[PDB]
Amino acid sequence: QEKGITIDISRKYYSIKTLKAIVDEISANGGDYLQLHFSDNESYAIASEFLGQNSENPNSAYLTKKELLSLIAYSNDRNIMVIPDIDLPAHSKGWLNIMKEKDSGLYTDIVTDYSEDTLDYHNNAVALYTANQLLDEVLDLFYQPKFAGKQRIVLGGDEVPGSGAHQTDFIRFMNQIAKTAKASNYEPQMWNDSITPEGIQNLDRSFSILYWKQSTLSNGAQSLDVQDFEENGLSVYNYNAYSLYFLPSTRFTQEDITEQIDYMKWAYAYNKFFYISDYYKQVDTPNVKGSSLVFWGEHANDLSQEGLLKQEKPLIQNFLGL
Repeated sequence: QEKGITIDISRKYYSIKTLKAIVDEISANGGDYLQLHFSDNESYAIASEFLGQNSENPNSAYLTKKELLSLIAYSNDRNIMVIPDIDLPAHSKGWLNIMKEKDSGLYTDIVTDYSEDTLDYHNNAVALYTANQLLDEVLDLFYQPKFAGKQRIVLGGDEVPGSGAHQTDFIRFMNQIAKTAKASNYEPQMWNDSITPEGIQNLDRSFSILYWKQSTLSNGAQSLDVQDFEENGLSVYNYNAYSLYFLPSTRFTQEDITEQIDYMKWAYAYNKFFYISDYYKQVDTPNVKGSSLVFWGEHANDLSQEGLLKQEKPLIQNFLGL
């Protein structure tokens, strides 16, 4: 049973010092991985040659290449694998908006008709070609020889518009970017929520699944659960959107953080998943491989770096102990 911490840096800048401090806590407590969620609607938060984010000076928009590589090395030195999390096709407004500036011709050819935040996953060649360039860069940057044959990448797949009604396009798109990952010897991962019973039969079985919340179909019916992923030979990680999602904010006191700990102490188990009918449903299938606490950044706008650590370090310690 692996344990990970997931940090959203797309929504919130963490300095290299803060991130190494977090890695220290992970290390001190026996964690296995740090998932770095760096591409979302608000920003693409690491250096990128493809996107023109080439500054080698620290800044407040993105980690430099040297900072990032340093973070990965620091983690690997403590036997902690770093998992890139780049979100496709949706949650893409950060990098798409860069493409709109950098090459507006190409932008028109890759963006969905009605969602500025979504790449055209509808059988669009130029869109896949563009995404693959960006993925190639990521898979290279995140290369970790100390974990060859164990590397994973999160490719997104959450909250994808049109996916219920165009599931065939969606699954074909995810399978295509999974090939890219697999060609570099990475295991591809995606969130659970946009895969429907119609789509699962066709999803590449190399995928493992980050299970945050059981979906409801358009029509009202309950969608895939962990047992359904089991039946399709798909491994699952518990990312329970109640017990394992936390949003740091200056609106919290330390006593509020203790109540969060107290809550997580009874709500969290590695195999208690967020089902429609039961928020902390214990599932005992053999395809559960671990769990992650996730720190989303939407509410962290003017938290100081110290304040980030004040909230996060206690929650990391507790989670990695339970």
